[PDB]
Amino acid sequence: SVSGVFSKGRGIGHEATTSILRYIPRARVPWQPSRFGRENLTAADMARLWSRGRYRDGPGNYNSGYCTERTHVLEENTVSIIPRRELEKYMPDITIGPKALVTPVSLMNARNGHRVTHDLLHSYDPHIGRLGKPAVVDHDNITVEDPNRVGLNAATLDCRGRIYRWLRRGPFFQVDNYFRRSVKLNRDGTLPTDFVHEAPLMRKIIRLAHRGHLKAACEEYRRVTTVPPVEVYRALTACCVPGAKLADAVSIFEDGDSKLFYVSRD
Amino acid sequence: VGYTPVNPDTSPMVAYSQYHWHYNLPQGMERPHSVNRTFAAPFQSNHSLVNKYRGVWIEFDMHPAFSVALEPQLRKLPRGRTLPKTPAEEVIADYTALAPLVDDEKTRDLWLAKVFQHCAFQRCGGAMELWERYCHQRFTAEGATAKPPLSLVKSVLFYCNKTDNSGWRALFDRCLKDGWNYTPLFDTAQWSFMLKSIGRMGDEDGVRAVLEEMLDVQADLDRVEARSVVIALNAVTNADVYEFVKKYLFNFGERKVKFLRTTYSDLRGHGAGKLRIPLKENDNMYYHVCWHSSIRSPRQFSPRQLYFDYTPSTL
Amino acid sequence: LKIAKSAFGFYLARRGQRKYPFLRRPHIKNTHSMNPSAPYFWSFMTAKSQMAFLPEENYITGDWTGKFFVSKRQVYTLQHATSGAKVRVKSFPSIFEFNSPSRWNIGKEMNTLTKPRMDLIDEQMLTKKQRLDYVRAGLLPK
Amino acid sequence: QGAVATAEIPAFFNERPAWERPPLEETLYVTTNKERYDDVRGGDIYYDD
Amino acid sequence: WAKPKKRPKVGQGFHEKAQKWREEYLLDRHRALADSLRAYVEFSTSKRVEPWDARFKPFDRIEKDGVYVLMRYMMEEKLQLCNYHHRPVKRLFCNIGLMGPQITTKARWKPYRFATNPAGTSKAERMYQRDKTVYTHGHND
RNA sequence: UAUGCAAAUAUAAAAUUAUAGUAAUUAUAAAUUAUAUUAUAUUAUAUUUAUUCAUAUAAUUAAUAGGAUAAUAUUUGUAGUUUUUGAUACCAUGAUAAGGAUUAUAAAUUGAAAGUGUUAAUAUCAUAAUCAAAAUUUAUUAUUUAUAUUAAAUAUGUAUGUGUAGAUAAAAUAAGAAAUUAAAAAGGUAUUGUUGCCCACCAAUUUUUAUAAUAAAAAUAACGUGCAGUAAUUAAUAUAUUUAUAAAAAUAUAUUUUUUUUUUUU
Ligand SMILES: O=c1ccn([C@@H]2O[C@H](COP(=O)(O)OP(=O)(O)OP(=O)(O)O)[C@@H](O)[C@H]2O)c(=O)[nH]1
Ligand SMILES: [Mg+2]
Ligand SMILES: [Mg+2]
Ligand SMILES: [Mg+2]
Ligand SMILES: [Mg+2]
Ligand SMILES: [Mg+2]
Ligand SMILES: [Mg+2]
Ligand SMILES: [Mg+2]
Ligand SMILES: [Mg+2]
Ligand SMILES: [Mg+2]
Ligand SMILES: [Mg+2]
Ligand SMILES: [Mg+2]
Repeated sequence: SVSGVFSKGRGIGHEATTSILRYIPRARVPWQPSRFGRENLTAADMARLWSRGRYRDGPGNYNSGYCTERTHVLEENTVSIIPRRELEKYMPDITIGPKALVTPVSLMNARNGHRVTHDLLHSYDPHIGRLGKPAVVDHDNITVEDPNRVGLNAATLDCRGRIYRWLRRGPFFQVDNYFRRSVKLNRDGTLPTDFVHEAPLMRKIIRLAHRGHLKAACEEYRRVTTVPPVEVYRALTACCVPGAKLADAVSIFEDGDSKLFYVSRD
Repeated sequence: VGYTPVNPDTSPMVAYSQYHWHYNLPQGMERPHSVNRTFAAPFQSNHSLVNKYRGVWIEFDMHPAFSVALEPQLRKLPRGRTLPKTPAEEVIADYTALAPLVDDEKTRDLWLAKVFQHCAFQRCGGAMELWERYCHQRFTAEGATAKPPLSLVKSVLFYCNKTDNSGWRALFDRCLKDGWNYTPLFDTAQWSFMLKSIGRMGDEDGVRAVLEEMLDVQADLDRVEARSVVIALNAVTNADVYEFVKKYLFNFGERKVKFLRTTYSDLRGHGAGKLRIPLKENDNMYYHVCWHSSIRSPRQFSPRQLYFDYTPSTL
Repeated sequence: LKIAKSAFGFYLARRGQRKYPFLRRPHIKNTHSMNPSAPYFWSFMTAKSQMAFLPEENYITGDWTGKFFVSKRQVYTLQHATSGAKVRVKSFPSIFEFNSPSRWNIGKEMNTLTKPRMDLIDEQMLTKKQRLDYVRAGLLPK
Repeated sequence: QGAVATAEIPAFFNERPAWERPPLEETLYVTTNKERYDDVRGGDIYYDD
Repeated sequence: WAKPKKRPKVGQGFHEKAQKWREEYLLDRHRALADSLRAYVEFSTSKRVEPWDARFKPFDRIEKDGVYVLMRYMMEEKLQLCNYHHRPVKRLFCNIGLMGPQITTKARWKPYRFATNPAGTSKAERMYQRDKTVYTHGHND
């Protein structure tokens, strides 16, 4: 007498809060009190639901190549899959691996706000790709499988309000959220300014500004992903002094003010 | 007519009907609207402010004479928004060496405040001696009249808060009305750190004193960070202080209260890792927090859940 | 549609014999894809330049468990013959297989080596009426 | 007569002149505009209590 | 709008029948293609009838005079080299320039399918006598 | 085709049927039902050009969350599974098409309401939806016909046969066509009316009796044959004689409860 879609489900948040919390009545949606969302799905069920819902390229469909079934039936005729190792013999294998799915931050405005070339859209906001936890995008680890479930899936359960949410986004959404989720003032009162991976760049900018190449230094300034230290701006404006260029000095300082946390107020 | 409602802006048959303006009438503006002028709403972002200092500002007033002279020693200390990584032992050794050479009370004390701050950031425990070695004699000992520079007080207090310490209770008490009266001049950050440390070491009575003081001095309650208030109210197991904390819990705002419940529920929850020292289980307090929250927020009507068991009587 | 040959037979109307703008018909069915040309052999239904690279489908793009049929636009390569591996294409009823390798295939698409409309007609998929009509056309014997 | 157009405008444009209505109504009369609970077959569904 | 009637099942052993039919259809298509390429190149190399129409001028004129003179002594080697295919014939006549502007305007050439007949063709029936088993697009002898 | 026999509508009567006990009535006439060659109320159909007509596929529709030049919220990172069932492949009302037949020329339109897949109250079998490169059977479609002929998304290999069967298509509008015709007279056993009603035989039964192949008469709702009747597919009605699966049919007379066609000495 009981027909369900899934056999079992799980809770969003754990014992410490729940065991006490249950004593306070929560107001459920009046028309549809019982909520079963995609955050309530189990491991298997979620895996399956994230496979389906992407037309061809998506892992769920059988000929996408990510199919783990060893046999598939086309109209009463059973077909046995060809293993990839054998598929390689007549069809050369070119795989760059993960890194070819990610463009640098530079291109992001050209790409309309994305670093990610994957099948699903990837939002840099917390709430669209949110499962139980807030979504975070690994720029190293991106796979076709998408373990973290951060991508925007077209057909999955509960996708609708998310898709709407995406189409409702502000003009700078992608860019702004990428910028604020990373790059924030330290709990100490210390600037984010010092980061290992970007340091040689800042060294190059300063060293270039000191020999008086302003344009070169700026062309490298463009490539900077993180807030540059005060020394950078000191070097750039000090380079700006001899040739009398005022406008460029002012725009430098104006770039450091209120945009970048006032690194340039010094 | 359908399951899709006519959107009344686009549809002429709405627009041009007798209950709205037809196109042959003269198309002017009907009535003016001043909304933003009559009642104005103050700005509170749902996101916290981006550029705020977020720490304790130690107020460096030094004369621009010694501030040149002491530069080689000072450079190792914190300036504005800059936190040099120099080992604490070295800085304390420098002050211990040179400071008696300089004659000013103000300069030496400002210097010392900076030393305390620098040590509070690295959490070195051997700083407190500098309080007992120089300052204790003229400020906290045996009713000495001298009144300490505010920078110094704030700095030492922040040190006691960062490095968990009992000594704070003697300083705090000196700063009330009858004493130095530095209490109204504290940053919101100061109160946050204070409540956090105090809640960690687990003094219900320290907490009650401090909240009393904050309420009286008109600190900014809702802008006191949630983490610290939750930790502080977590440590409270005593019946009287518990009563005080209900009655005090009403002193917050609607939003603040909801995110107190949320912060609390995250902190013994998934976000248990967010803390350096894990919390201690307080069930009654956490519960009463979620209860206060459920009370102050607006009520939604869920008739099926309320009246689920109801039955009519012909009595 | 009259008979539902697929899912879409429920959704779609034929709308008589109806004209579409040039070279846009909703459902691409290339009946002409295999259409013998000796002189035009390299220019017909193939790459507009000989200097172009092979399509996406001549290469393994990612880590694959494996596939059932390779897409029909994948060009036949000398290795397709030599390696002696399964080469499958999705045609109707089920799948077409390159079984009997030849060098005359090389450098054309299997879009071109697979006859879309076969002269072999099963009578088991036909209604009695349909069989009658095909008899009218002088296709089926009777 | 019947309605050609309808617009929401403040009531101080047309409201019964000060000498027609009873004296200060804000102070001496407690008035709530409310809806009839019963089904009304004709007339207005909002009455002034 | 009638509810579409469902399509009957596929059939049995039909998958093998179809695999087989297409397979050997291709193995046949190989000899089709080979034969047709032979026929095409063979056509390309072999001689053809004269592409011009002798019913108009500058061609009707006696083969001892006018254009033909220009053809015999100056152009002959070139015309015989390209086997009188109408495209290079017309192009050579363009490049000889001693006719110059007239090649397209005044002069007149046999229609495509007639100009394609083998040298020594007598009767028009020769258009429909060419092999029909070969795919050259009327480009075979 | 009036030498045998042979009274018989031209009205003396008291509700229909029925041999004078059967059923509860019957009969009836003018409402209503689109085409029968009328004068030009003021102008024309008898010209032109056409006809080889095909195309659909690889399943998850359920919610809100704001960031630089803003007087300070980590609200950085906002975490309470699980009691409902229709638009589905499936029964599940509505609503807009196509379709030339008599309001005309002046300051002027040659496209109509009578409903053609997708739309709003009947629920109780199922995920069937394009994001490429794909499988002809469907009444409802104007294709290039002999000087020169495949380069950018991939783009149609088949049918030369005396402009040739039957049968079909379009047009009187910035084009060019010119004289043959059409308006007025009509019936209903039905009663939103011909997809209407009825007629006999052919079984059971019910009931009265004046028992003739097989009694008669009256109620009656099966089955099977037809198609008798409503000017009704050779008009009907009455008598007469004949004929016979069944209504009925043939002939002889009278007759309209049938519709009309009309020379005041040519
Ligand atoms: O409200 C917040 C949010 C985040 N954090 C972040 O959590 C880390 C550890 O969280 P804790 O808040 O437990 O460490 P702490 O009190 O010793 O840190 P201080 O305030 O003394 O610096 C902190 O060092 C900071 O990175 C907070 O301290 N408070
Ligand atoms: Mg779908
Ligand atoms: Mg309809
Ligand atoms: Mg009897
Ligand atoms: Mg009887
Ligand atoms: Mg009769
Ligand atoms: Mg009859
Ligand atoms: Mg009759
Ligand atoms: Mg009769
Ligand atoms: Mg008779
Ligand atoms: Mg009879
Ligand atoms: Mg009779």
